[PDB]
Amino acid sequence: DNQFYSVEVGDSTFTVLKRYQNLKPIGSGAQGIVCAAYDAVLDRNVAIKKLSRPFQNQTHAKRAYRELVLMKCVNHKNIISLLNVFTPQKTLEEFQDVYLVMELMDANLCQVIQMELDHERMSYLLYQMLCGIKHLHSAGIIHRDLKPSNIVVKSDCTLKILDFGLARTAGTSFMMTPYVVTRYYRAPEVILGMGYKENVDIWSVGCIMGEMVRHKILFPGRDYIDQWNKVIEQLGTPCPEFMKKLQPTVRNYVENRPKYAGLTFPKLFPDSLFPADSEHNKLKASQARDLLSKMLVIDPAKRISVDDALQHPYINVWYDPLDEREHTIEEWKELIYKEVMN
Ligand SMILES: Cc1cc(NC(=O)c2cccc(-n3cc(NC(=O)Nc4ccc(F)cc4)cn3)c2)ccn1
Repeated sequence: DNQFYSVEVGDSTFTVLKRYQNLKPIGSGAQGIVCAAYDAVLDRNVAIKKLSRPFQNQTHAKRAYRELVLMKCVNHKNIISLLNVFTPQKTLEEFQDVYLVMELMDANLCQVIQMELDHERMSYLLYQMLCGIKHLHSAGIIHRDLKPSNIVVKSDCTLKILDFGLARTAGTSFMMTPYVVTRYYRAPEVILGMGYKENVDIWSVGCIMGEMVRHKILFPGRDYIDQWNKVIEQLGTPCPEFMKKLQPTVRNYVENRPKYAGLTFPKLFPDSLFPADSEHNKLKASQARDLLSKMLVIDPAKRISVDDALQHPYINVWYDPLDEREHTIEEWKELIYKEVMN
């Protein structure tokens, strides 16, 4: 008799619309609390994400509210499209949880990274990541936090970006909850608070590509100290021109780290990491290495744009012809609720 029904999945209760049946947890990855389900109405398999009391703090609130707003005003095949948004709660007073529905994909990008991929597959994932990022950039969306965990793929190698990243005109805080923030794919400008342009997300596409070839996180670490050491340890200390654009403090710290000449890209990503059996693969390896060498550049002023990357011989083959201000818990609960209810 209720339009909704509850089911305990993993550890989390899922009060969902009776149309969604046979709810199996994804776990990895997922991300947050994400389910697989069969939509009776649409006759297709969907993925259901539960946002638990998202208005509980500024961090959770700003992200949920901005992603909901942006999921509506964005339309691309490599960007998250919502099939449904709902709340089981009947009033603004009763409101607790938000449920976002999208099509079911088959894996996240970390899983795909672990696999031995060919140049056909590899350049197709990379073309799509850049297509998505180009679309976000045109909508005035500079991600800054692109990572494989928030990227999903289908068996046919079709890719989608699930989030809209770092809140422009913010202003991040702490988390009283136990969850890891993946910083490994963030651009040096993010690592060193610098001010950015569109190609801040290219660094991210270079870390991912690098990991597809190496099968190891390129610049790991506990924090930006550990991390920055690995960036300069491999690509070498940035040129004096880069230092000039830094804040006086950042500049002082950066200039005072032991200097490194840096490894060359054939030594960073040797021939052994790539298929070599044919001439085709021999050519595709040097083309692959060239793209990386242009994406993994500390100084943004020198690092490759999204448009130039799509016209790179490795990628180009796939070409086919309000309101970041502070609010309260009550203020946020309303902004979010009247966006669910529209
Ligand atoms: C045919 C089929 C496919 C299955 N898929 C999986 O097991 C699987 C594994 C990892 C990731 C995903 N996947 C995850 C999402 N969505 C999200 O992670 N987050 C998200 C969800 C909804 C939103 F509105 C926004 C973000 C999609 N696919 C599915 C399982 C069984 N059969």
